[PDB]
Amino acid sequence: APQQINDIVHRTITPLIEQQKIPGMAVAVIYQGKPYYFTWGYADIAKKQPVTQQTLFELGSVSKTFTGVLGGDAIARGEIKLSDPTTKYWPELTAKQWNGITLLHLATYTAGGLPLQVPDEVKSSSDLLRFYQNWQPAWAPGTQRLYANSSIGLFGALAVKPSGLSFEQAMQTRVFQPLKLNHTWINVPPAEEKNYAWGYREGKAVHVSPGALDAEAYGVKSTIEDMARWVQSNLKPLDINEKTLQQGIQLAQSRYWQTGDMYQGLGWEMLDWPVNPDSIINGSDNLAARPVKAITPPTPAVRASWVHKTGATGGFGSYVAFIPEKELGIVMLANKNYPNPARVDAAWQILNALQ
Ligand SMILES: O=C(O)c1sccc1S(=O)(=O)Nc1ccc(Cl)cc1
Repeated sequence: APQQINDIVHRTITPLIEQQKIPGMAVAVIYQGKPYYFTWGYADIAKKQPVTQQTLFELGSVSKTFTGVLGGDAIARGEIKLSDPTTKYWPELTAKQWNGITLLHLATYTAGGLPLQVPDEVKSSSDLLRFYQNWQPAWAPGTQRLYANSSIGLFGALAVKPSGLSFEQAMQTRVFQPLKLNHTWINVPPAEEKNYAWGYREGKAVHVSPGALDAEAYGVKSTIEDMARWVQSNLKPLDINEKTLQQGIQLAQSRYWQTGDMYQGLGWEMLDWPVNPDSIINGSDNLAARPVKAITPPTPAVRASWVHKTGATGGFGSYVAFIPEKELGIVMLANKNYPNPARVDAAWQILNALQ
């Protein structure tokens, strides 16, 4: 527990929790490949349960990094190809607007305007089919990026079809188990309920509600220890023994499209390191439609990158960022959804000091 790490973390996070009124928080800093943990406050205010290294937090969109990597693993296994048309894995999707929309477009939010959220009205398989069949794109595929759960959520669901495994089974067997993420879940089991923190929205305790493609877009819950391990795995994929998983991690950090100074990966988003903090901080502020330049062909994962992902739910706020070249990373999990810029700012202050 180097004093430098202790000091920068505490000096940065304490003020943050005070200003944002965060009930509880966990932070992990990966320095030279090793993890250091920090916790504050409560996982359950009413029951006075403190946040610990075993507390589970809802990751929200950070879940998309798991989906991107699982998809990458499927490509490495030769089960799917990002160049495959969406209809190859969903024959029922016969509507003409789908011609030319590939799994790559789904995975990177470039299908042409798929909506941010799948309608809360969608509550069945036929309902989901109708939703996608009736969706009218605003742009041709591969021209504009519009962040969307309905886009990467569908990618995740189709990517696992060849395996015959459910999305949860595939995630558990192909990603969580190999990486020893034994306290990371799509559905929190009863055995872990005691560790599942409550999220707080306007002072009320809340957990994420069920929704279509929730598993694929925002369904993961994890501990600060497992997320530290997730960061280490993504920082140094060559240390991973499962060949297709190592390759899937590499594919998820490849640069497929560029918008401004950001590059879109599978789930992960990247910028060249060194980065202009104002670029990532103001850049993380909440989702617009932005034209994209295709990187043809995609650039394999660049070590000198600031790789990150912000995530939230009604009652949680999370952020992950790492720099492969420096063997440095950070994970910030909180049970209150606070402004993205504040998370990025604190994360940059910490990593910049340690770099
Ligand atoms: O996680 C995020 O940051 C964002 S941003 C826009 C959508 C998302 S998400 O769908 O993945 N996460 C999310 C956020 C709020 C609620 Cl109530 C439920 C899920």
